[PDB]
Amino acid sequence: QGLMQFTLPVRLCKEIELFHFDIGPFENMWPGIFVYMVHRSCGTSCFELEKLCRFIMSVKKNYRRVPYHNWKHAVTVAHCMYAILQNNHTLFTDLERKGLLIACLCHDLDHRGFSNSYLQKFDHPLAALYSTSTMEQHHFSQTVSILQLEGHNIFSTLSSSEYEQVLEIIRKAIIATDLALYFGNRKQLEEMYQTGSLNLNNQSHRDRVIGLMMTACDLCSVTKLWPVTKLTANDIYAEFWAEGDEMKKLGIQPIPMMDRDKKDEVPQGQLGFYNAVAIPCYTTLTQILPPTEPLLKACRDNLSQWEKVIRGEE
Ligand SMILES: c1ccc2c(Cn3nnc4c(N5CCCCC5)ncnc43)cccc2c1
Ligand SMILES: [Mg+2]
Ligand SMILES: [Zn+2]
Repeated sequence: QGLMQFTLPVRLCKEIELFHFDIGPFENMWPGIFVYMVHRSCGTSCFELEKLCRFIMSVKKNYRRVPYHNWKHAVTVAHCMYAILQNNHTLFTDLERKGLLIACLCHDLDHRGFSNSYLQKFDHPLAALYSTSTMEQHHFSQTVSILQLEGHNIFSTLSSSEYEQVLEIIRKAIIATDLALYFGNRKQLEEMYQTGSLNLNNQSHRDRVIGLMMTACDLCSVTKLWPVTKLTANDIYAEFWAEGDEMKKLGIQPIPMMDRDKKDEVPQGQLGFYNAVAIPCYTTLTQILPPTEPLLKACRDNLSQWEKVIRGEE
């Protein structure tokens, strides 16, 4: 029917509302977690259940078994968007609620565990098709593909216009997950906020703010309980070191972040990353959207955990 509420066990029903929720090690629970979130974030109405499930499963099929950029990441990034949307209920459009959780689930579709840099140095065909934001244009493209499979059009109820608006929100959202673009995006959002020019009625300004949300969900492994934060950092380094290995195979010394012989330098690299990227992201995000403050506090706690690791205090 449409009298078919999804529900979660008590500890999950309560903790899922919190920014620092971990979706856990039971792969088979993640789909239902996503639907739960769509239904609460959007409504039981916004998507035909049978179509949703078929889409979610095809998206899952199209994530690979890489250590980090995998289906678990997909659903983790959707959950942080869910927490932001639920703490800023009245700021977002009907179309924005629909399209943003879907953008997040799709945002790393068919990722191979290599940076856009590697694609470019290897001379991968995707580098020729898409010169900038290489994987990000691929992920958008794979999303549109899965939307076009029979029985997969979860947007079928929208008007011709709604449809192009929602697919334009997803495309920008997914493009924004390219961290090379984050720096300029946040610097402009910072000056807009501080000269008071920021105006959520300017589509151009919304666009930037959704981009920043996108970066903030994407990095949300820096906002978890220390033991999640630490064990997730291992997964991302396993991709970085394999890429370092492949750079070496093309005859290129990798940066030390990616050199698995320079493992000692992880803790100081996380510091640099928290200082250069994460802290500034969640800072500007908290200024624009005050109820997202717990992501900043959690990030700062984790920074301080990484300083303890350097000081040999663990
Ligand atoms: C720009 C890009 C990377 C930089 C790095 C590399 N670095 N380290 N961690 C990450 C990362 N995750 C988020 C997920 C969990 C752990 C951190 N996502 C992307 N790049 C990362 C170090 C210093 C400055 C940087 C500037
Ligand atoms: Mg990505
Ligand atoms: Zn991602």
